[PDB]
Amino acid sequence: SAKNVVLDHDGNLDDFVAMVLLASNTEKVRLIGALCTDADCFVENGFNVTGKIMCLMHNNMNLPLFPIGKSAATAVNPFPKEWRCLAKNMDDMPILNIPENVELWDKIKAENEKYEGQQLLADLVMNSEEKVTICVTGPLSNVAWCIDKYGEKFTSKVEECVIMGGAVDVRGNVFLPSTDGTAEWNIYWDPASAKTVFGCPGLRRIMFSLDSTNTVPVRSPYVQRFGEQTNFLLSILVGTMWAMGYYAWDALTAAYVVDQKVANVDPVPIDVVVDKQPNEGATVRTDAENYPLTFVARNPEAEFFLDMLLRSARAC
Amino acid sequence: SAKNVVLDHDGNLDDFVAMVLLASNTEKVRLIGALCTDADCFVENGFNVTGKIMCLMHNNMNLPLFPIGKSAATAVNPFPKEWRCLAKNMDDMPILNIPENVELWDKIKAENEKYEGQQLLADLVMNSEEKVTICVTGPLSNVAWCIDKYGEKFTSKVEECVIMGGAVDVRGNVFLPSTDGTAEWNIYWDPASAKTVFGCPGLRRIMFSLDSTNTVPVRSPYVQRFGEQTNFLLSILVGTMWAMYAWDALTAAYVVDQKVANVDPVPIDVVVDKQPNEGATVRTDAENYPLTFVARNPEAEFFLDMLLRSARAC
Ligand SMILES: O=c1[nH]cnc2c([C@@H]3N[C@H](CO)[C@@H](O)[C@H]3O)c[nH]c12
Ligand SMILES: O=c1[nH]cnc2c([C@@H]3N[C@H](CO)[C@@H](O)[C@H]3O)c[nH]c12
Ligand SMILES: [Ca+2]
Ligand SMILES: [Ca+2]
Repeated sequence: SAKNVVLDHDGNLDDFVAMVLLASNTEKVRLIGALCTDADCFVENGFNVTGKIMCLMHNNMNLPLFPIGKSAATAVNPFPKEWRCLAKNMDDMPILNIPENVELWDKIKAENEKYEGQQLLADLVMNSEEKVTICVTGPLSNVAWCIDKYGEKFTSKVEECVIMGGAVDVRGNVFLPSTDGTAEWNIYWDPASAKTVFGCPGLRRIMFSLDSTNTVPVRSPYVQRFGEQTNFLLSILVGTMWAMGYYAWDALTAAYVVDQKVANVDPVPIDVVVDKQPNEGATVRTDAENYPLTFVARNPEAEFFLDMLLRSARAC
Repeated sequence: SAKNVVLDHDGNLDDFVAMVLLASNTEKVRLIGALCTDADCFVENGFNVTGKIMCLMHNNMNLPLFPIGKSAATAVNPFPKEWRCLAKNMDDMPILNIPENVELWDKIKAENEKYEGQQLLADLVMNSEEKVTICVTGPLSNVAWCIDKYGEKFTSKVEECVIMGGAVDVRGNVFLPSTDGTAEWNIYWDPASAKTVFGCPGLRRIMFSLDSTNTVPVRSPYVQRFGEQTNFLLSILVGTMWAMYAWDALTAAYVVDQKVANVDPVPIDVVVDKQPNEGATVRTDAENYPLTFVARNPEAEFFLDMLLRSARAC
């Protein structure tokens, strides 16, 4: 009884760990598509790594193929050049370049190159028989576009939108000379889109803000445990990615989609600062009457998540 | 018969690929030891990666263990912190943390933690029955130290010093506000030590300067070829390191097989003052100045195939 999930990511290392988490848990998740945004990555690399990962999994665990599209979304405020992916680095990793897998990817690559990521998101949600859960690990530009373009026809088909983004009762992570450090990168990348998303009535939202993700730092000892599973392709993959502060922001978010025990949620009316102020991009509690609620993750089960990841990485 | 070789490195990615090359070619190289310098890495991480690589190999093919020492050499001009952390990353790679191998490392770690890199180098060379080839892939502080402390007693025991460093007819790679870009990093890190080494009489030196290493850039299509060999631990290791020029690897390849390149005798001096061209390796006309055999036109394809083949040792 797996639910349909679409992954809307921006190709960084944790976006790919999130992908593995979602794809590996076939009992709970049926991954029907993914789109990559040119934010915290260079979209072509992110697109290719997504396909290489999908093909490796298809040939080793019977994971069904799914469409992958590149989003045309553009930044309001660009991610730092440095961080913009080791996705280029991941594209040359040996584990993602096994002939049988690379050959299959090259066979279906052309048709996926044809999709427009944003439309792909809209179509997968609207045309699916059952409702779709959207896992957003990059900026909210794509979900916002779908809301602006299809409205209720889109939102009514969304089971829930599980979002990695924001900072509610803690500091953010955007520290530039012109910012005060209260905003988080995914929101800051496109504040207006984030606002559209958080204020959309009739869209159920689960939000993994830094309040919860801060409890899961990526530490060496834990990362080295993937060394106990080198006979599993997914452990070489996940371990290598994490081997390269840093938190499992996107991974925690995806873990929740797999099993809601990862964390409890509490309703909070969320607005986003779009003006060019030092706190531009901040997700704040609004007093507006009848403002829609967003379910913010709290007290995530850290141990549970970490063990879930290590276990999922033994899928194949 | 294999020749005795000691790897004197500073823990960056190519340092480790060089180590794999030397270690995998048991027919040509008998790797009797290694030392790690806190230069292009943080020594502790460099130390641990060296050990993990050695134990990974020892547990999967015939390769005797050898002593690994931490050098106490300190920089004159440090590498940008950015590159130094790469050893930390490799230290957490899954292929280097397989339990049986880590346990082996944990088991022999005590014996190795007590060595002083510079002294271990002096000892391995001088106590060897045959002469020893030194493969230097980091700064020349350690060889200089041995020369400074033992002179002829040390050099007379060196078959040859194969060095990755300098730039002769091409531009360097040290681009900083205070420099003019004619210098190469390994030399720049410690110019004085380099001067002692390159001006040392009775020391045969083979030098892989940027002039030759520039002709072997690390390319994606080639790096992806390791994906054809995932059944080999060494291919997972090498491909992973190059995915995230082959300076040091070319230098070690030469040690395995000198067919990697022809060499030309050039009298090489080093600029030591704190000027913009500090650390540059410059040709000198001084009478009776010692010669250094500078590598030229390295066999690129031969080198790329040797590495691919070597990565299939296990
Ligand atoms: O230092 C960093 N390197 C790479 N990505 C991120 C991010 C990205 N932004 C989100 C967390 O702020 C999350 O989706 C992650 O992929 C924040 N900081 C870094
Ligand atoms: O951009 C870089 N990343 C990592 N290492 C180096 C080096 C180091 N210095 C030597 C080549 O200049 C070589 O031993 C290598 O380990 C130069 N540039 C870089
Ligand atoms: Ca992300
Ligand atoms: Ca080096």
